[PDB]
Amino acid sequence: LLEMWLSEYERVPYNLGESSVDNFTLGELLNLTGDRDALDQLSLMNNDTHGSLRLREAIASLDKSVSPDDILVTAGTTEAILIYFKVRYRSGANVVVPVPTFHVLYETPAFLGYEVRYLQLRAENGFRIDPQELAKLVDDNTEVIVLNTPQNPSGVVCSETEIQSIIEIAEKHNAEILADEHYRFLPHTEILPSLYGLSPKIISLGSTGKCFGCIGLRIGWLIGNPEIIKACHFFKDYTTHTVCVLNDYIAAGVLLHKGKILPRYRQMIQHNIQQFETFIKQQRGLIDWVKPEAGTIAFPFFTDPNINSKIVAKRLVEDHGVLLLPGEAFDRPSHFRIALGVEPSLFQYALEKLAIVIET
Amino acid sequence: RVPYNLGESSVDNFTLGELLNLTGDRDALDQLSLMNNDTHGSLRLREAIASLDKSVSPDDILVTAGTTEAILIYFKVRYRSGANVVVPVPTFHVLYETPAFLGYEVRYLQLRAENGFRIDPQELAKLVDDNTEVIVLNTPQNPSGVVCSETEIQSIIEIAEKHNAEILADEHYRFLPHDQDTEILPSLYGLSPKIISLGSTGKCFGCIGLRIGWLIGNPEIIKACHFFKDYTTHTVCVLNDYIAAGVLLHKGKILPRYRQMIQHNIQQFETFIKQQRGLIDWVKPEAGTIAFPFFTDPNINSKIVAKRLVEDHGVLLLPGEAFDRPSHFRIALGVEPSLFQYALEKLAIVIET
Ligand SMILES: Cc1ncc(COP(=O)(O)O)c(/C=N/[C@@H](C[C@H](O)CNC(=N)N)C(=O)O)c1O
Ligand SMILES: [Mg+2]
Ligand SMILES: [Mg+2]
Repeated sequence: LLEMWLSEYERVPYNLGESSVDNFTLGELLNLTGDRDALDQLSLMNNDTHGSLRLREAIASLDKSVSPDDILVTAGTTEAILIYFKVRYRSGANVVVPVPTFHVLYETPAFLGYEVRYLQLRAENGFRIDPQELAKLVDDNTEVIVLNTPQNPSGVVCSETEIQSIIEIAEKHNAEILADEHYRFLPHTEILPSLYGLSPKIISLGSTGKCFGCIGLRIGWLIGNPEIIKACHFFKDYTTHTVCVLNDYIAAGVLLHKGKILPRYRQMIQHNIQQFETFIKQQRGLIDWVKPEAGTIAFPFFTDPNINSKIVAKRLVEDHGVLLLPGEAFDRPSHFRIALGVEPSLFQYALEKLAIVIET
Repeated sequence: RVPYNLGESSVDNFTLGELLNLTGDRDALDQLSLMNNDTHGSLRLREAIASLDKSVSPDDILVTAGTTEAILIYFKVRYRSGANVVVPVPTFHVLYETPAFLGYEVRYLQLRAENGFRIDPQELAKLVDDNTEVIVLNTPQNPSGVVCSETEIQSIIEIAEKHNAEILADEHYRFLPHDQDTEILPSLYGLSPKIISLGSTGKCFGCIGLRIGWLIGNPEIIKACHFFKDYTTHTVCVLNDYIAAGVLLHKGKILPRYRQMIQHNIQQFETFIKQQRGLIDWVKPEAGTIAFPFFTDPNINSKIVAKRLVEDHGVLLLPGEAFDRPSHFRIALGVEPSLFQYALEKLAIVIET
């Protein structure tokens, strides 16, 4: 459903249904990172099968708990999720996935034969993970606990105490924690710290794609102990083998020049959060949300349980060209996902047309 | 990481600037948006691929991150319990290892140098069940260089269609025939509805690192592979996509240099065979970037000779034990002839001991 909507309306002029920020052109990004003149001397032979040292050092430099040898660069975290769950699969294993979340986090394990146990997060509870309700789902057969923080679609950041309880549940059942830290670069602190150092059972996923305006580079990474890195590196030979030295190199300069990129998008998000709080006040209780704390998305809802966002989302895109992602893509029919990393004129235009559809 | 690597199956790879000076796509890259690429691959790339064969249309193609991803997705969607796949060996290890990870039963068709590493269709038909879902047809062959003949293809088509099995034709090296007349080998995709074709610019055009390949099939297999690619990489970069498209559109500015290097090295290796006076032989390759010669002495272990060669001389050959052919070794033809000749003289020195 997430792919059904975002592909059918990929070319609409007012697209708020995606989770990436406004993407650069290659020339725009190179004017900020300064990596242009170095590209022509890059060899088109196979890249380092872990990713180049330049990229792994830039990733490792972000956290004192991370060293360059802990990192395996992948073609987005979509590949990293696939290889990680493949390596961890055994017969009779289950995984715990809080939902709403990115569909790949529970659909890939289902394809691989895992038993998938869902922890339904709810807006009434602030989309927060209750560790006593999480502890009900964790077996000795539970091998992976998915921890998407900042959350897609809600934007909720796990608190330090929530993390400590989840660490305790995982270590008790000897389960690993797959911490998808995609949106750590856009707090609403400069960046959120990685969870990789907090427990030996934590494996971290990261990427430049959503936060830096370069989703198309297809660069992600996995952080883990040497044994899980060796096992994932082995199986990546049967997925894509390597990523291109150019994508690798361009993403490295992005992280090394994050100060030229992330603040401008933070200001863009902060204005749009204000624009949506204005919209919530004007709607007088019809629209509410769990306020997001970090990332690129929000998951507001109609307070009337009868309204289907898909019906409102359909009329909005056909009559006005404005795309919102209906919450059915997350099994939350009253919610909808809205993109925060867009130009505020575009964000406000969408609210103005959404108001028109609400009236009529 | 040794400096004199003849163990790879790619040709001498360009730098990005060297490749762009031949295709002319440099100035166009800066206006490309870093939003998601077309989830089928760009039209420019899919049209450039389709233009190579009259049987291929732009809508038949799914661009992937190398054929490694195409192999993974194709075998994944086709898997069912009790299925088997038939793999002629020696071949590229992914062609039988990925189906093994996915739960397929793998039936190996042993190819032999005595028979020229050619496919025996009557012995192949002994391996094909009603449970056989895929028949792997890597032509030109890695490592031998063998090109499947027109009659061999029709026999394989006959066995597959009789048992309702599909044919996975890994046509990676179709861009480097060794005969002077034809420029590139034709795609097998038009010959039967059971044929799914894999291609790539990587090994033949000196840009293996771009990670660009493609899969060709009927709309249901294209729709099914496109669906599962959402769980592998979703898309390939618009930049790599765009560069590979310009490579295909300017193949005439690229392939001739590699053709001359391969034939020059085949000639140098034929000279080396004459000097060795029967100790070295090979099935002469017909197309591609590699050869699979062997020692005629049953006592020589290529792994030992390859080991001494790389430690004392810095020259890497791929020992045939990697293909369960201990007397063989794989040597790269797409290197500079001066490097190819350096390797032969040093391999001769190692042979004298
Ligand atoms: C937390 C989180 N982790 C990982 C990924 C995968 O993104 P990536 O790491 O592979 O770039 C996403 C992707 N969110 C996008 C979908 C992609 O844009 C398209 N679908 C695939 N790429 N499979 C969206 O939800 O709208 C995500 O939100
Ligand atoms: Mg560090
Ligand atoms: Mg055509």
